[PDB]
Formats: sequence, structure tokens, C-alpha cells
Amino acid sequence: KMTIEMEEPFIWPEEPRPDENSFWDSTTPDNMEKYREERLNCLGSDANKPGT
Amino acid sequence: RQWRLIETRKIAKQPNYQVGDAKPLHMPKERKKFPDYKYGESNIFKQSNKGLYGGSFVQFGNNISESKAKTRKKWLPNVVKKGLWSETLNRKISIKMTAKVLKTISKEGGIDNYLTKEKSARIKELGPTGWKLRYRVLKRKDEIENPPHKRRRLMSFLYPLEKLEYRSVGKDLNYKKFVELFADV
Amino acid sequence: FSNKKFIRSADDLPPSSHIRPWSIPELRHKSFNDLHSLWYNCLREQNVLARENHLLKNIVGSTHDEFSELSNSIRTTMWQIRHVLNERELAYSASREFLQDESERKKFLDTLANDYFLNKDEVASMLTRFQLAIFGISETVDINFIDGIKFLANLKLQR
Amino acid sequence: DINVSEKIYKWTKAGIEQGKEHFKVGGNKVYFPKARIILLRPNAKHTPYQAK
Amino acid sequence: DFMSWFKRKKQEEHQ
Amino acid sequence: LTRPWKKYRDGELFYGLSKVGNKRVPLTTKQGNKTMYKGTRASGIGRHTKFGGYVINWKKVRTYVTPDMVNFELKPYVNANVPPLKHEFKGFSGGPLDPRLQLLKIKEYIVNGRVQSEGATDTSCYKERG
Amino acid sequence: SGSYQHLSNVGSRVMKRLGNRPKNFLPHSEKFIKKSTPEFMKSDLKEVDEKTSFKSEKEWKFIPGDRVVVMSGASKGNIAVIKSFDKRTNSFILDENGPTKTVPVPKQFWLEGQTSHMITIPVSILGKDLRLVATVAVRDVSFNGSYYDADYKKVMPYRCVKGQPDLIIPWPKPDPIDVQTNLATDPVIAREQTFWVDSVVRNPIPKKAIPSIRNPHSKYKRGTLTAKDIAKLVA
RNA sequence: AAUUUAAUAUAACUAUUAAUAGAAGGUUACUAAUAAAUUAAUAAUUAAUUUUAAAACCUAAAGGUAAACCUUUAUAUUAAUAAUGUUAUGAAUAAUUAUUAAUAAUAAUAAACUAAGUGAACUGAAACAUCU
RNA sequence: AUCAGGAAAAUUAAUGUAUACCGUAAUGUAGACCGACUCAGGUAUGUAAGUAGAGAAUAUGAAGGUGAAUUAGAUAAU
RNA sequence: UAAUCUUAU
Ligand SMILES: [Mg+2]
Ligand SMILES: [Mg+2]
Ligand SMILES: [Mg+2]
Ligand SMILES: [Mg+2]
Ligand SMILES: [Mg+2]
Ligand SMILES: [Mg+2]
Ligand SMILES: [Mg+2]
Ligand SMILES: [Mg+2]
Ligand SMILES: [Mg+2]
Ligand SMILES: [Mg+2]
Ligand SMILES: [Mg+2]
Ligand SMILES: [Mg+2]
Ligand SMILES: [Mg+2]
Ligand SMILES: [Mg+2]
Ligand SMILES: [Mg+2]
Ligand SMILES: [Mg+2]
Ligand SMILES: [Mg+2]
Ligand SMILES: [Mg+2]
Repeated sequence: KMTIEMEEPFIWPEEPRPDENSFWDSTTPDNMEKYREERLNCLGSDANKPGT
Repeated sequence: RQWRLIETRKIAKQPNYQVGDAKPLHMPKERKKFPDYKYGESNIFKQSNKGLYGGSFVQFGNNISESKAKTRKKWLPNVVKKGLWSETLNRKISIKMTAKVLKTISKEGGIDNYLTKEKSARIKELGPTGWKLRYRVLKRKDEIENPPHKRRRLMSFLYPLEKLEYRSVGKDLNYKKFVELFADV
Repeated sequence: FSNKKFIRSADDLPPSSHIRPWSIPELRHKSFNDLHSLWYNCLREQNVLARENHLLKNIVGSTHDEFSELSNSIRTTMWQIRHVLNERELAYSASREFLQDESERKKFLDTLANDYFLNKDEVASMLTRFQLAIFGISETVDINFIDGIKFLANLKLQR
Repeated sequence: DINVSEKIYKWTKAGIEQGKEHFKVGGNKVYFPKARIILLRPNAKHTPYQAK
Repeated sequence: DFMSWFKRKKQEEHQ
Repeated sequence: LTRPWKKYRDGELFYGLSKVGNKRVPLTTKQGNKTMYKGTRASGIGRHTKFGGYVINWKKVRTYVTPDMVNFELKPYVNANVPPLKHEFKGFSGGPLDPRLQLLKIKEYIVNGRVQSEGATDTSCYKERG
Repeated sequence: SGSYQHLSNVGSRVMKRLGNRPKNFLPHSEKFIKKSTPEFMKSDLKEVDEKTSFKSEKEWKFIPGDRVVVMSGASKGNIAVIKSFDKRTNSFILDENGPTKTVPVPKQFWLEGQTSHMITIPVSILGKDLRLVATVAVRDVSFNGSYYDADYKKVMPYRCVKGQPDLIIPWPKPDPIDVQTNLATDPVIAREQTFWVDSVVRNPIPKKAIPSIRNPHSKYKRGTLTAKDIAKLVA
């Protein structure tokens, strides 16, 4: 990773809202991951335990 | 006798290389000076590769007592360093010989004669060194017999003219290159 | 970036049905400079996608992969371009080799002379093109140039 | 006449003035580069005049 | 498959 | 507690999952002694000095040459309404590398002077000679 | 994720081993995958390998757009226009009339105009399970000729009914791709010829560009022998 | 039309018999792509035969090294031209770019089978030493 | 003082110099290394506030760091 | 002592 210094400044555009952009919305993949963790690591009577 | 430890030896059969064929991956730097010796180079009594041993390898066998208690012994040949005169080379050639080999040389009447005997047995019981010596002697004999005429200057005359012609077209030309070009011509 | 967007949405991206990578044949009849420009545009597009793709994978942890597919497609076009560039050079080298064989060259010259030159029912234009094609003579000096001059003189004498 | 760092600075200034490279261009000409770069978001430690 | 279907449905809704 | 949710002694480590693992795995730039220098194929550029410095050799430095007149109208993708073109090299064993074909093309150029092909003229076309 | 794996190819052997799992332990591999996936995501059909995948339009017996009767299922004897195929599974997604399943869905994936979490979604179905229609259904279709399509822009085959070859089942004319993107070059510029093979003297692309185009130190490209080299080699 | 039984798969090893022939791994990335021809047989085709592109680094043997790195400088000379700017007196001396000709290079290679060299001991002899 | 103390790699003048690669976190008398364990063991170097002193002994502790995967009570016999 | 052998340049 290479930092550079430049004679004119720059600031990034502001990241989009959850409702606006389809891709930039971390809720879904994180939820999916959580569900996977629950299901694989569920052992005995935690099968009956309701999902998060 | 037999030449079992010699004629058993096998060497990798080199494929005949055509002028238009593709190269091998490892081509050597310096060219082959001597001819290929049929029976390679001994891979057991490597002491004998440096000299004229007369196909006399080391034996291994058993020391046996009065009790017949067997113990492993080895039986070395009577090797000896000996500078012997070559008439063909006009110098004496110093090498390790078996006393037997020295006796054979004496019988045959010279070292060159011993080397150059056409029988297969002799060839077998020459070493790689012995084979090289033979080649040296034979080549020298051939030269003595047949000098080139019984061309170089013409080449030398033509070379500068050829270079000038090349320059007139546009390119430079070096001798070695000229020699390479006009070897077969 | 692309239109100053932190991230292209699904609608902002070009759809898969509308977009196609370049065909090798299409690339083959493009000039060198044009091909070079195309390559650099591709590279720029990849950079834009790479920035975005990284953000998607590293931060949000997505598996949507449209950007990745686009990058792959661009990479395909790039190697096709690279292939056609190599292929053209090889073809040129082969032509040079063919010309170096003297008899074949002579035959080619004879063929040229028979059909289009020295005939009636433009010629100057053909000669100027032919000059450039076969020899080093535009409108600098070499054995090839001399040979071309001699050939031109011979043609003039004939005509 | 002048020291090395000063000479370098002068060269850089000259290149800027030109609108040519502000640095000595190499001879190893890469026509078709395959390298991509990922423009990153700025950290707290960097300024608006930097990019990584 | 489902994700693709959902995307198609969204597109239809949009247009 | 190292971590407040784990009050009791499970067989969990202070950091990571397993201490053990395959030790025989290639070195990186970070590992080894002070003297251990791996490098990253980045700098066969100049030459190391007798005193420990370095002197760049600019004829052996990578420039990235960009075309002076950039054709921006060429894009990374083609419009899919255009079909993918297909060349045919019948009567040429060498194909596009065939010297005979090249000679023919040169002859055509000489005669006509930069005439565009079937595919180049007509976008509806899908197959072509050249 | 916080990965960085995607910018490299590290642990390559391990990845290969994982990727190319033996086929006799494929049930083992997929059992846990099935468990992991929610009901609305998971499919009943087998995810076939890219080798055994219908890439050609001959391999697929039907294209997205054509009308097909469903059979060997719950919604059997039902006409349905096939919407889009799934590439990994080798199957079709039909319209509303085809086979479906009602499954709960989170508010991330809610369509506009929904009261409940419960939503009916179309299940995938194989080409074996459904037969063409033209009203008359077709038992089997065969391909014998081929031609350039104007709309599809491909040398597609002729779908002919099995037995009588003259009864052609025509392909469905697809929707017009109205392309308006900045990353797609237009038809005129895409195909315009800027190169011609003219010069034998000047090479077309410069000498300094060659190293990018091909590796000058290629270990594969062996040198040809000469007479001198032969002489050196041979004793 | 469906079900069952037996056989066959790109998708098991082992033994036998018959026939035929004598064969890349890893590392991580600026990912290591391909293009064609001719010939039958029903334009696209599948099949056969032939040509052709690219292909990083490491795997003793270009030279090193602490495998996947470093250093050599073939996007090199050397010469011949052409264009450019400087020095000293139309000719001479050095530098940069672009053509043309000349100069060298890339060992990852099986294992079993065969032949040769050297050649044990446990063990058996109801011990052990010849013998085995 | 005897115990008698490494090796190996020039200078003026003119012309240059756009300055490569790798290391840099934290841990390191230790829960982050070697000891099968967050193991009273083993682990190289330099600073190591002042007051006291012969001192790097000993007491204190400015600053800094720390008070812990066991707690609460009871404190028989031992 | 031009049998052998050891050393140095
Ligand atoms: Mg261990
Ligand atoms: Mg360290
Ligand atoms: Mg340094
Ligand atoms: Mg090697
Ligand atoms: Mg070193
Ligand atoms: Mg044996
Ligand atoms: Mg016994
Ligand atoms: Mg006993
Ligand atoms: Mg540190
Ligand atoms: Mg620090
Ligand atoms: Mg510390
Ligand atoms: Mg401890
Ligand atoms: Mg440890
Ligand atoms: Mg212990
Ligand atoms: Mg103190
Ligand atoms: Mg305190
Ligand atoms: Mg601490
Ligand atoms: Mg404790």
C-alpha cells in the first residue's frame, strides 16, 4: 500500500444509505453469515432455540 | 580371459543430430576433443581410469585360516608409475601401469604399438586415458603420412575485399565470421 | 470513480445482455495506436472496478460479483488484444522471411507487374503505395531502397 | 555550484513548469501494462492532500 | 436462483 | 478475565484457535533476522554502491508509455447489438500467420488503398475473409 | 469479511483440494451447505459441474421466452413461458403458472406491496420434466439444420419436431436490448477498420512494445541447430 | 405411459487373462489466454489428421542464495546510417532517439523392472566357530 | 604486566547524482517466545526520578505500569 | 646410475 502526496486536495464522495444502494448494504450478508454460524454450530436442544 | 567389467558398461545412446533439428536443453560449452570410447569410463576401480591397467580390476575375496574362518580381503594389481618413450609423439609418456601391461608393452616393442593394436581385446583393456593416448598417436601418424597437400592465403586475400563489399551494402564483417562462412566452400 | 459515485448500484452498472467483450477478429482490423488506447481504457475500467470490488469484499462481505465479472470480461478483451498484437508481428516476420527467399519474391514481383501495372482498361497511386509497401521510399537510404529505385526505373523503361 | 537536494528540487520545479514529468523518465518502455491499483479511503492519520 | 428472481421482480416493479 | 463472556476455563487460547501448525511454509519479508532480506521483485533498477548506497540506472527503469492521442470512443466493451465477428482463412494452411495471405493483403492494399472490409463496412455482417 | 484473499492466489494447493472435492464425498460436502442455507435460498435440484453444463443452445432444448407445458409435478398440465435458466443447476425458472413454493422471506428481500413475510417463489425445473408447445405439445425436438438469426445474432440450429423434420418449432424472438452505457462502444466505431497490411519493410507495431506482447526470455521457445553446433556436439 | 431386474459413466481400488503402449508438482499473483487449416459424413457441425499462439517465479548444475529471492543487464552491445543539441577547427569528438546487420542463453523429470560393484546380521544347525 | 593481543577492501581532475528494494504494529524477566497448559522454570542488550549511602547493597518511590479465568464467608482438628 | 622415490623453484 503506497501513500502519495499531491498538490491539490481530495475528499471521497459520501458513502450511500442502506435504502439507496443495493450492494453497499452490509445487513444481508452479515445476517446470512450469522445464520450459517447458528446452524452449523447448533448442536442439541439449541435446534429448538429460536433464530436471531 | 574375459572383459566383463569393461564390456558390461553401457552409455546413453546419443541421438544423431540433424542440422535443421531443434537444440537439446544442455549443449556443452567446449566441443568434443577426442572420439567416444566404446566402453565409456570405468565406474568401479576409478583408480584405473587414469592409467593403463590392462583390464585388471581390483578383486575382492576371502582370507581363509586353518580354522576356515573367512574374512573379506582385496587383491590389488601391481601398479607402477612409468615414463615410457613414444616414438610418434617424440616424448616419454608417464602413467600408472600394471607390471603385466609393462611386460606386454615390452613384448610388442613400444608404447605406441601397444596403443594402436587393432584387436578388440586391446581396445577393451585400454582405459579412457589409453584410448585418448591411442587417438593422439594415430592422429599424429596420419599427419606424418599425409600433410594437407601431397587455400588459407586465398581466404586471407578475399577476406578484406569481402568486408569492403559488406560495408558498401551497409553491414560490418569480422574474420571469425568469414572463416565460419567459408569452411565448407 | 464513475460519475463521482462511491459505488455503482445495479442500475448504474452496464447490464450483461447489453454488453459484450471484443471479438479477436474485430480487434485484428484496428490500428496499433487505437489498440493501445483501448487497452488503457480497459485498464482504467479495471482500476475503477477493482477499487469498488475491494470495498465490496473487504467491508460489506458481499458475494454479488457483478464488478468481478466485468473485470474478468475486460481481462479477456485485453489478452485477446495482446494475442492479436503478437499475431500481427508474427505474420509480418513470416512475410519478411518469404520475401527473403529470392525466387518467391521475384515471382511475386512478376505477378504484380502482369495484372495491375503495365495494363489498360491510378497507376501512379499504385506505385506510391507499392513503393511504401515493398521498399523504404516515402515522399531513408539502404540496399532495399536502391533495389526499389532500380525496379521503378525498370518499370518506367518498360512503360 | 549547488548541492544535490537543491538541484533535484530545481529539476522537479522545472518539470512542473513544463507540464512534462516532474521526474526523470526511465528507458524500459512498458507499452501494455497489466497492473491495476486500488484507490483506498483515507485514514485519520492522512490529510486531504494525500491518497493511498 | 432466488436472488436472480428477486432482482428480476425488482426490475419489473421499477419499470 | 481475558474475555468477560468466558468466565470458566474452556480450552480456548489467549489468541487465535490453535498454537500448533505447519512450520514448513515459505518465508515472507516480515520474518527472519535483521540480515534476512527476501525482496518482492520490485527493484532490479540501479546498482548497489561500494559504501552501501544505491545508484539508479534510468535506462533500466520502467516507464508506462501511453498513446499521445487517446481514442476515447473505443470502450472496454462492445455494444451487444453488434454480432461477434468471425474470420475465415480457406486456402491458407498457415491461417492468419500465413505469408501467402499477407502477400495477398499487401497486393490488395497496393491496388485499392485502404478499403474497409465486409465486417468493417456493414455491422450486420458476421463472417469475413480478413 | 476483512479478507484480502481476493487480491491474490495464496494457499493454492489447499484451494484446489477444497474446490475439486471427490465426487463420491459430494453428499457429505453438500449436506452441511444445505443446512447452512435458509429455506428461501436453497434449491432441491443438483448443482451440476461446469463440464456437464448446457452451454450451447442445442444442449438446452428450450430458450428463455418460449412457451412450455409442465409435467411430472404438482402443477402438471400447465402452460408456462420460461423466464430464465439457471446455469449451475441446468434448469429453468418459469413464470407464475409454473411450479412454486411458499416460503418466509426477510424484509431485506420484500417486494413493494407485501403484507406477510410469506411469499410464493418459483422453483427450478429440469428440461426433462417439461415439454414444448405450439394448441399442441411436442414430445421431443431434434436439430438438423442451422442458420444466422437476425435478432439473436448467432448461427442457431433449427428446432424440428422429432420424426417429421419439416415441422419447425421456431425460436422465441427476444426483447430489444436498448443499450445506453458509457462503457460500450457503438457499432460504427467498434468495427471501423483503421489497420491494413501494407508494409513489408516497416513492422506494424514498434520494437519497444514487443516485450509486453511476448516474453523474450521464454524457456519454451527452443533454438534451432546449426552445422557448427552439430560439429561441436558430435565427437 | 410408469415400475422393477441385469449391464453400461466422464466417477473406486485389488487379483487374473487378453490386447495395446513405454510415463509434472509447488509458490503467488501486474492470474500463467489461443488461433487456424484440410478431409470424409449429415452453412453450423461432431470425428480424424495437421499447423499455430501465449505460458510469471521455484524445483542442484547463467552466477549466487536461508526453494518460490537476489545479481548478471538481449526494452544489451558492436557497427552502419538518419534526426537532434554542445565543444574545437566544409571535416573532427562525445551524448540521446529510431531503423538495419552481427553476437549468447533457459536440466522439474519419474518409479518399478534390468545389469554391474560392495555386501551384512538376526536366524538355522535345538550350543557354536566350518556351514547356513 | 605477560598470557605478547583478528582478517580483508590508492589519489587528483573532468563529467555526473531526479536518490531503488526490505525491516518499522504490539508483545519481549512474557497471557503475545522455548517448556504438552494464559506453566512461580528457561530467555540477549541499553536507560533505569530524587532522597541515603562505599555501592547497581538496603529503605522509600517521582513518574510509569499493574492489582490477575475464580469469588464470598468462616478461620475446628490439622 | 636416463631403476625407483622425496623436496623446492
Ligand atoms: Mg510441534
Ligand atoms: Mg521478527
Ligand atoms: Mg538503507
Ligand atoms: Mg534450476
Ligand atoms: Mg548475502
Ligand atoms: Mg547385484
Ligand atoms: Mg543357533
Ligand atoms: Mg548362547
Ligand atoms: Mg518491534
Ligand atoms: Mg514502536
Ligand atoms: Mg516494552
Ligand atoms: Mg511464565
Ligand atoms: Mg509456544
Ligand atoms: Mg511440562
Ligand atoms: Mg535510585
Ligand atoms: Mg505513584
Ligand atoms: Mg508491560
Ligand atoms: Mg490468578
